[PDB]
Amino acid sequence: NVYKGPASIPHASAEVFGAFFLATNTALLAHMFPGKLFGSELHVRKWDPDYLASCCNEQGMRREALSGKKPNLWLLGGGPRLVNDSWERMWWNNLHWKRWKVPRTGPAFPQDMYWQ
Amino acid sequence: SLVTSVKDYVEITHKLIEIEPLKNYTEFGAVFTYFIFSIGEFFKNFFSFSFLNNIWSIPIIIPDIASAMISEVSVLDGYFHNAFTFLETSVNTTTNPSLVIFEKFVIGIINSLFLILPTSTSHLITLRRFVMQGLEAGYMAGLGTLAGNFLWLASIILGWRFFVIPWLSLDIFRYLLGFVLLVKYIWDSSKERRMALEDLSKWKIFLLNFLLALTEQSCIYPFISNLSFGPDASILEGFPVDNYPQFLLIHGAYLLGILFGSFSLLQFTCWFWENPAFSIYLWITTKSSLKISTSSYYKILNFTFLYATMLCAIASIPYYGLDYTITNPIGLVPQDRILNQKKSQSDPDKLITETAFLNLNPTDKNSRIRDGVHARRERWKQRLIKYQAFDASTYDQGVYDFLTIEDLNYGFDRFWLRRKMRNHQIRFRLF
Amino acid sequence: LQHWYYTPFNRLLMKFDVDAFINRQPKSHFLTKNEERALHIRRFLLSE
Amino acid sequence: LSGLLGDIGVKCTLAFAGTVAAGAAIVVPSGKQVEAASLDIYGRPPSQLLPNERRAAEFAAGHRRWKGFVDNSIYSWTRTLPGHDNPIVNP
Amino acid sequence: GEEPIQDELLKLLRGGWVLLSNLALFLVFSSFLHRSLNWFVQTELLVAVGAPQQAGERVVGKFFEAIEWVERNILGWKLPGDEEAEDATSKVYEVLQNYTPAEA
Amino acid sequence: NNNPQEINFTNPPIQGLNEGSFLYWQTEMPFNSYNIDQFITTNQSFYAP
Amino acid sequence: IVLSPYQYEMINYQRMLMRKNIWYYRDRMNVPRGPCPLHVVKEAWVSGIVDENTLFWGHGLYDWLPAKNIKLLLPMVRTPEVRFATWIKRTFSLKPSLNRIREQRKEHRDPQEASLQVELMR
Amino acid sequence: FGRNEGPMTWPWKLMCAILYMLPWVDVTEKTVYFVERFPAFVWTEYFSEPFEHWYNIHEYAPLFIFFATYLGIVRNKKIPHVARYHVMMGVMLDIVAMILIVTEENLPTGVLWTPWSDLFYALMFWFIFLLVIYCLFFCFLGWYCEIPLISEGVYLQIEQAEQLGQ
Amino acid sequence: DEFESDEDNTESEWAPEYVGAGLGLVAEDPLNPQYSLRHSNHPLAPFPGEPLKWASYVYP
Amino acid sequence: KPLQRYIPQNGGFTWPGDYLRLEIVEMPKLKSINIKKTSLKQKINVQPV
Amino acid sequence: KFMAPGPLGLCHAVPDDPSLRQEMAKVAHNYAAIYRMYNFDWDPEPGTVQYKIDQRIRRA
Amino acid sequence: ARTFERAAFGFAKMYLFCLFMRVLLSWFPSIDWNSQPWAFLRLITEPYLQIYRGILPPLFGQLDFTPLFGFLILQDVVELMSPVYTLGHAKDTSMFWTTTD
Ligand SMILES: CCCCCCCCCCCCCCCCCC(=O)OC[C@H](CO[C@@H]1O[C@H](CO)[C@H](O)[C@H](O)[C@H]1O)OC(=O)CCCCCCCCCCCCCCCCC
Ligand SMILES: CCCCCCCCCCCCCCCC(=O)OC[C@H](COP(=O)(O)OC[C@@H](O)CO)OC(=O)CCCCCCCCCCCCCCC
Ligand SMILES: CCCCCCCCCCCC
Ligand SMILES: CCCCCCCCCCCC
Repeated sequence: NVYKGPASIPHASAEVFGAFFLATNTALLAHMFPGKLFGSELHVRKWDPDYLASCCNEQGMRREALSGKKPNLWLLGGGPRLVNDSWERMWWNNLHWKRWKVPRTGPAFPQDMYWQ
Repeated sequence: SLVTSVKDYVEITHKLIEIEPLKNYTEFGAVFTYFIFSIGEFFKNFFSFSFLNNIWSIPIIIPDIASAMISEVSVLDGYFHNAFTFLETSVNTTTNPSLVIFEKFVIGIINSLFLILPTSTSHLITLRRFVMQGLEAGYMAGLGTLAGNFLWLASIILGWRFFVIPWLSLDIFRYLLGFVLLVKYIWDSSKERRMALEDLSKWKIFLLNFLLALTEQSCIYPFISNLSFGPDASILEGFPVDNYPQFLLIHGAYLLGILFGSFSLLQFTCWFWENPAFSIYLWITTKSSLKISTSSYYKILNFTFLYATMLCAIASIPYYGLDYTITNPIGLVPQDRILNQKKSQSDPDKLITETAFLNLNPTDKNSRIRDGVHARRERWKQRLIKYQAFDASTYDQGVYDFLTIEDLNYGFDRFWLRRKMRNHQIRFRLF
Repeated sequence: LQHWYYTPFNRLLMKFDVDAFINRQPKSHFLTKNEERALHIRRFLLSE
Repeated sequence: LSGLLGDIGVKCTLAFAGTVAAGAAIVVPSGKQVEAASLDIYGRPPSQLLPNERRAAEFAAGHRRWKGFVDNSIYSWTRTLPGHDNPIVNP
Repeated sequence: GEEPIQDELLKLLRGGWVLLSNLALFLVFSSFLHRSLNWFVQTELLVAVGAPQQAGERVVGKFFEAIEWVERNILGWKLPGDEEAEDATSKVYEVLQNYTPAEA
Repeated sequence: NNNPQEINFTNPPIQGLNEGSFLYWQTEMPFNSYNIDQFITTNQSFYAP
Repeated sequence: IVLSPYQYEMINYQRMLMRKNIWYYRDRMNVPRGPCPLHVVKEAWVSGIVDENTLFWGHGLYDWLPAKNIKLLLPMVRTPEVRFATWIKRTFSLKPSLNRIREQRKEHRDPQEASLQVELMR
Repeated sequence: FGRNEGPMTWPWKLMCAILYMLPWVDVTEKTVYFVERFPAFVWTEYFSEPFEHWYNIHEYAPLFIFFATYLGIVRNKKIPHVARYHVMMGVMLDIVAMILIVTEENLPTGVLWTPWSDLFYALMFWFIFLLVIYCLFFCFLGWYCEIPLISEGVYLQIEQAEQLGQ
Repeated sequence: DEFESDEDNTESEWAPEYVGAGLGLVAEDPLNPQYSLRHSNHPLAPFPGEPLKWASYVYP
Repeated sequence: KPLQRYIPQNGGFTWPGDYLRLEIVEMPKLKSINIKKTSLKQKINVQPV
Repeated sequence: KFMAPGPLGLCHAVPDDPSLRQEMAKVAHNYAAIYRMYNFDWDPEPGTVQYKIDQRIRRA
Repeated sequence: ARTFERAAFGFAKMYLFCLFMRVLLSWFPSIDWNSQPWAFLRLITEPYLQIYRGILPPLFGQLDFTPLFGFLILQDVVELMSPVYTLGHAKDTSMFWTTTD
């Protein structure tokens, strides 16, 4: 009965907001207690990127070696830079990728539960 | 990246001391011309297809004992030494290669079971499509997720690094793409568009799951979807071989078995969702207990699916901090020197204000106690108002001195140290 | 108030969670105080 | 389409693109790296230079061009008028 | 019935661009508020202590500093006292060349 | 030895220290020398009590 | 077993101390192996790569100790799903493969055979 | 009708965001009780300081803002409807934050001297934070965000502000 | 006044003990000789306050 | 006083080899031409080496 | 995969190198030496060190 | 008599809660006052707000703030009758001799 604005401008329902609220609260609760979600936990990813890269490099090097050629290693982040000052600058991309190992994998919140 | 370009500019400015010194780092002319150069070179590289000449692979060469750590090499009993070098994997071949090919085919067929377990977002979307939009939509969604999984698994197993490595390098783009896809799907499902399915709608359904299979999605029940009926840690690891044709045959047989098992399971599910009833969940609920109606049941089911997909969409936000999601693509390393750089030798304030919230010790000075600020009350640290008396450290990083762990995080010490939050005050709102 | 803070009826959820967490380990890993002291004595005597 | 020009964002993007184009027109060198910059700063042909040195030579040439333009075109025009009493901060 | 895919892609791009532009503008305003808090705080303290003339002088001095920058950078002619102020600060390598003894 | 010709790195390993260089890496070095700390009274008194 | 409030609070304090730990373990060649958060440890336990006899290190220790000798490391890993998955992996994947490798190669002496697979479930 | 119903432009969006920043200033004191868990939101502790200084420069600033917005903006029917809707939504969120503060002020001492209070404090932040974020996601976009138990009252109040004394 | 009317002299303020290797010491608890290292900065001192960390440092 | 911790940290605003050479430090510069009576507006503080 | 310190390692075979076998034997000996310091027997057999240790404890 | 003051303060707090509930319910016009809970609440709260309805007219004749004014006045009145020392941290007299107390 009330105006509720023009119909041309899109409107968002209340069900979407309720779903968002419940989803945020449930995500926080599931993250707090790893072992209570029906006996299981919640995982952000399926396989770690480093694991996939290592498996792919292993398979590629095996295939190249069996074919009669010197195998090559593909680096995550990029190749080297042709410089003559320092070793860190030459391999900056791969070092930059590798230096984020702990933040990329591990969760920021505490893994276990305290006070309960 | 930004930081690399800034470092290059700083190096160029340092080089020019000998020839033509600059007044300081932030001269308008030098910054302007370097910005123009950077933009022009970036666009030239983007347009000229010169990025195909990038280098991603290097050869690995084993150094001889002369150039190795000779101090580590030691001779034991005068007959052996510690320089270990075994000829990779050597295994005696089976009696007949056909037998091992058949074994690998059966193993792939068995391993294909774990790919179709309903524990991820794609399975949830397929289930919702099966429930709501009939059989064709669910079949198309299942086919799309199957195609995506098969493509990813074949790329990983066959060693196609040219696609795997660069795609895995784009750390944040893959998260943003998944977020965009999930947001679009959530809006489309919320608006509840219903009509007879055409070819274009079916291809959209296929493509949604195909693209979603290439991102990192929230998974429930781990350690079970990663199992494999073999002496490995997952289903993506290969098997030892002796030559190139045997490698190709064994891995092709494994992939073919996985594909056959997945396709058979998809066909079985397609027939099963039609056999008892198109929506047998209503009959199951009626048998279990009283049923309200059909429209209310559909409303409840739709709300449940929307809530589940919203949870799958936003489950990944608390996992990562802003240092890994914002500063990492810019070009910064963790605990970078830029964060702690001071404004000047006389001003202790940090240069970059937008990143002053990162890596703060509990003993750092409070910036809300400056004269004439009248900021928030902060009654929880009234006794320690000079410092940021709370611990929010992550990972291994953490320091403590004269502000112990027990005072910050443990028991009654933390509770007693914030006793001013529960002090009654006298206030009159009107009089 | 510190003594009242740790009273048993104010720590029920902690008790439930700790019971659930500690029941996961094998039953043979629980030890008496005398057994723990005997193990300590055995360790240092074996060191000697 | 004037509809595109109506929006503020399109106007801002066009202004930024025009400023970038003018800057590239007035500061990008051509043939002055080897002629002036490279030999002066390194005493070597640009081809033999390391990739991080060629960029420095190009930057030097561009900066010289920018200073020449800002002196011979803007500052002469704006300094033909002498110091007009040079207002200063009173407090 | 169903719109073409490119239409939906264009709509998504438009919505994302609008959202990002507005968010960027709001964040720029927030950064401006964050960076210049202490100056307003000092002006407020000067007002409160009982010297409004000092605060007015500070504001007009900021305006005149903007005018001076316009004269000095946008226009060509210099200002008196520039040479004297040019010898008040020096770069680190200049300090090492001039003041720093060779024994360190 | 990436290229067929060997490349020697100049800047990476530091082999000297001055006032500004010491000020930049003051808390990142494994040792302190008397040649720079002799210009501070307390540091000199700690070196030679 | 009847725990006193003293034990409950001590366990809570220890869980507080170790809630942010990152663990490491050693292989048969005496090489440290990977940065291991709790879920990575759980996955390695399920996959049969590590067991209760593996040498682990965490923040609160000074030396490398067997996994079962660390105070609270097994209760953290052994969620019911982890137990079920490791039982499945032991019973249906590793045990038949061990039998097959014993039958195929005579280098595994029948009188001297290890029994590590039998106790993997625990 | 003569009421304007066009889309909202960027200055109105900026004004609405600045208005939405008010309940965050009101409930920013209890951010630590939530940030102690999930440190990824630690930045939320350091974002509202200039807004805390500006909104608290005078004791009666919130009432002045409310009276200037309800009469100067919401009453006017020539301003686009979405801007008025967002202004009233921000005012109502501020009212909800005030209600939360009032119900905090009357907590019993038994709950005060137990860890439950901490949980309460965390919620007092978190819920409010969510609301603001949600509204902001529909403020930079010129759309209508509907929230249960609030939006209908806002819709009625918008038209009650109109034809006021006329 | 205990807090403000008293100050600690330079040569009489408390400091952690120095035990070196900590081998020859009188054991307050004969069963556990580590209990006597609680007042020093020995690597094996009980409960230092901050956990010992596996440092991997590369200097300039 | 908060305790300083000596942990080496990784590059920022410059490559690892160099330091900030062009940083501005407040110390007066002297002109070779003699100035009979002109305050430097900043005392040189400790005069002797 | 023979380097896995678990049941997975037993499934695979060693590369048949005597020096590698000796190295693995030495590592296993060190691991057993570490293991023996934390795990004991409830009923030790006579003629072992732990048996005499228990006898001396009871005598004390 | 401590019991008298205790009971009086409890009754005052309960009446304040009822007034706050009335203020909250003033936002929703769809509620029917014939239903038992709302009928009981309005029966309890009728006279105190009825007094202020006569005392204070609406500001413009379109918006009503009478329940809010009644709630604020009663809140101030009950604040006047608070215990002198509410304990918590108050009865500890802060720390030592203090400027505040
Ligand atoms: C060489 C270049 C390196 C520069 C790196 C730049 C990093 C900046 C990336 C942009 C980050 C946006 C934050 C800007 C907000 C300004 C607010 C402000 O300054 O607060 C500055 C405050 C810090 O506040 C300071 O804190 C100090 C602590 O000791 C003191 O208290 C100071 O008094 C106080 O000013 O920081 C924040 O509040 C950060 C808020 C971040 C909010 C999340 C944004 C969500 C949206 C993210 C989406 C991506 C945005 C685009 C990112 C890409 C940009 C290219
Ligand atoms: C949305 C993001 C972008 C997604 C786009 C998709 C990218 C997909 C890229 C790979 C798709 C295949 C392109 C062929 C890839 C291709 O042909 O390989 C080309 C590849 C190039 O060899 P090089 O040695 O130059 O490459 C080095 C790299 O391979 C790194 O190891 O050669 C081999 O790898 C030979 C492999 C043995 C021969 C394999 C033959 C068996 C073929 C089986 C056919 C399977 C079809 C499976 C489809 C699911
Ligand atoms: C240069 C030959 C044509 C392109 C070959 C496929 C490259 C795909 C790269 C995908 C990276 C995201
Ligand atoms: C039994 C003690 C009280 C339990 C509930 C207190 C916390 C309620 C949180 C509500 C936040 C709006």
